[PDB]
Amino acid sequence: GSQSKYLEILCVLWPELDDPKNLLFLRELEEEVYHELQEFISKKLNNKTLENFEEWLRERILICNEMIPETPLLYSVLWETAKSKVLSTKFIGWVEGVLKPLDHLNKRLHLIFKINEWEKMPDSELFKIIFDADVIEDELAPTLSYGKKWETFITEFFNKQQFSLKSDTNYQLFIKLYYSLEKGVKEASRKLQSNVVDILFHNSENLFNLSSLTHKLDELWSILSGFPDEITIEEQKTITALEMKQFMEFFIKCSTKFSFKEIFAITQEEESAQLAHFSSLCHEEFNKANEISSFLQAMYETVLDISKDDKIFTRISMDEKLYSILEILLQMNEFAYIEAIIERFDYSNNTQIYELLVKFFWHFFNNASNGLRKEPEMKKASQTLQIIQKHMSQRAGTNLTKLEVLLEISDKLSHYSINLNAFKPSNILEYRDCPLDIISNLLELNPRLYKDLPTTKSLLFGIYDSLSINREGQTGKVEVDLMVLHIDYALVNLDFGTAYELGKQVFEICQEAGQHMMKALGDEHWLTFYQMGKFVDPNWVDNEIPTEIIVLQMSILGRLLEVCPLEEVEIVTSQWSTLELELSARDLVKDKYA
Amino acid sequence: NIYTTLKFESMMQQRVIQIRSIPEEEYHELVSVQPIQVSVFVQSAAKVFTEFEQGCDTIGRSKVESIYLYKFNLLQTAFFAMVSEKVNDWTQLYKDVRYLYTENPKLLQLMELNSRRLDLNLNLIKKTIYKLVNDQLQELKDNERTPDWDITISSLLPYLKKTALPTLYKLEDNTILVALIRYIVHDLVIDNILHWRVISEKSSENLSEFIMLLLSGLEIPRLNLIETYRHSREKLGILSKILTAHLKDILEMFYEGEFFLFETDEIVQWIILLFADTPTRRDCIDEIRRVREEA
Repeated sequence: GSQSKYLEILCVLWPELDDPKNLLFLRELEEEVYHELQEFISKKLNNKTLENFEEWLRERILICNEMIPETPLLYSVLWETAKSKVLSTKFIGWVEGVLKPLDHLNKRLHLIFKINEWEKMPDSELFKIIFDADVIEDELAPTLSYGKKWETFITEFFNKQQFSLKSDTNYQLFIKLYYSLEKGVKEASRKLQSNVVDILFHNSENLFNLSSLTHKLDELWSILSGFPDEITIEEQKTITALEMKQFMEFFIKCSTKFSFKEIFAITQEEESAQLAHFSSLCHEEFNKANEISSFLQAMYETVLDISKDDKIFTRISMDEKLYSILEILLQMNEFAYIEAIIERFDYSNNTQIYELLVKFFWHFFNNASNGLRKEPEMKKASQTLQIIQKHMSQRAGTNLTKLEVLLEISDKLSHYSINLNAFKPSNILEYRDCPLDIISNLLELNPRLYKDLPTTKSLLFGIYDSLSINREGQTGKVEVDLMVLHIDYALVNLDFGTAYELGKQVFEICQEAGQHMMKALGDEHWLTFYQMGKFVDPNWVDNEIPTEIIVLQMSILGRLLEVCPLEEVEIVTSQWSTLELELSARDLVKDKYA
Repeated sequence: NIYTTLKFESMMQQRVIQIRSIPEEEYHELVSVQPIQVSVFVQSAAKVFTEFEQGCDTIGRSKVESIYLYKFNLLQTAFFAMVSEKVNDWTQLYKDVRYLYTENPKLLQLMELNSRRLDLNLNLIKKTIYKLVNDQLQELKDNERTPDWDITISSLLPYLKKTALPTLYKLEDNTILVALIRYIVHDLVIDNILHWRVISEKSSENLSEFIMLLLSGLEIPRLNLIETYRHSREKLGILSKILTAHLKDILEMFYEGEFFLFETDEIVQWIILLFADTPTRRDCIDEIRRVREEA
């Protein structure tokens, strides 16, 4: 030779089954000072020229692997005690990168893969049989590292198909593999991170069903928190660090109602959809909370935080959110919380809140089935005004007075029998053009009310004021119409005494009010006074008019002759005359009557 | 026939309007008219009833005859009923309405009404006095020894002096005053006392003291010439002597004519009430019936 030619023959021809130490002479010889049979050696070496010990040793390992597949480490003696640099790091790397993982796989799975087939194996099926911590430490990493196959493995194995996160154990493997891929990567890094974000993005729902969620979310935030400013996955979905922080903060502090995927979709929905999703979240959570305050406080940390903008509900203002919430709390009859919220975000005298409160006052009002202070709907109507009172005086102006008053007469009215059909407070509004019709019904059904002008009178004027019914000095007239009704029902109840006092007081009010009122009293009301003058008590002893009553009746009729329609002067006079004659026929001195 | 009816109703209305048209300050001011003083509304009112005939003329009579009287009476009645509520002093009104039918004696309804109204107020005055007097007398009957004079001294007498009599003076009709005094003395006091079951010595003295206070309150000197007024007080005064006299003085009084004003039955009744039966009461009673008999 050529030493090439000396080594080549020694590589093929020396019996594959000899102990490797019998070849140690070949290395030391490096560490310091039929002729067509060559066709066969190069047949075996495949025309490979065999230039030095290291070249020799890969070739000899392979040629003996042929016959002793069960022992890939056969030639470990020859490379272990090698003196300075007779073997390049290339050789040792192969040992660490191929032979050792190969052996370990073989001797784990009771297999005997040959080094050559092991190397030429599609990496896809290579990883695939690696998968059915020791395994990752001294099979997977050494392999990935040697072939520089990190990005490859990550892409084909570290993805959403392999990591459904449906099971605790899968999750736990997701984290193990993450950690050691992270370790062995320092541009395949962005693929690892892109895939962590991809895995979480599609399988958050499976993850949220796992155990120790809260702990798992912390574990994940541990990792995520190190990722770059921006990450891209899948379609062309891009998430920033600030978004990821708030998303995760949302899941950890506030709610797992929405998956990661759903959260992202809310990010890109229209204002309208977002608001809807927002109130849904509030209503659902308010209804699960031990205490609404705990969920409010969590929202103050995240999605209702005035200190920073919301990267989840991106298209709706603090105001719209708070409004939505007040509407939810009103329907929930959570008046205390409504107050707290109004105070916190300083909504005092806010027009929009005013109108919401008022709208709900009427809702409760119209829903009430009676006016008593205890009726649940009246209670809520009341609680709604106390809020208007505490936090909306300015904007309410005179309107609070009215509403407070309308509630009051509602309570009073429900203490009496009404049969205008029970009687809903909402029916009161229906009588706005005929308030007296309500008073008439009361006087009829409540047989002692005619004696209580003071209260029937505050009802009537309460109804005028509460419903903002006009009273153009027509309140003199109104009082009168009210009083004639009382006379009507006093007679109905056989109480001439009360009838007469009222009748006398009415004539006076009208005398002062002047001639206008006196004609009106007459043209409208003469029949009441005629009837009083004609009144007969069935219970009268002997069916005889008591003398004192005769006299009173005569006087009412005579007062009536001043103001009654001229058509009625005959019959009024006739009665007067009838009473005068009976009177002239009694012994006033020893009077069997009065 | 139904045309006439419509016109009569329309002028009937014109009259009621005319009454309503009388200014309010006419029922309160007084004018002198011949001297009597009437309320000012009186002259306006008079026109209403004249104008009523005037309005009858505008369809005559004959066309009005069948209803004339009713509608006339009705209008007087309406007027009376109305003005009754307008005139404060029941006594001015009596004079006011009296002036009306003196000037126009066609208003028969008005005089019937006015006088029946007069009777009512007299009866009210009588009723007040009847009760006071019956009360005082009951008080006396039941508390001989130490009777309470309060009814008479604080209620009856002041009532008469300060209320009833000055009220009745206003009517300018001394006949009415005389009727009241006659009623009080005979139908009230004397009749009441005559019906006691018996009249004790102490009660007789009490009753006499009562009569003297009573006379004090029935003194209306202006009536001193009227015979029924003078005789009413005389009988009371003589009853006062009888009530406190011994049997002998009663016979002497009889003899001197002092019981001129007493029917014989009434004299015997007083004696039976005031004295226990004895030979003396008998002879005295039989003597009085006898001398009166011979007369």
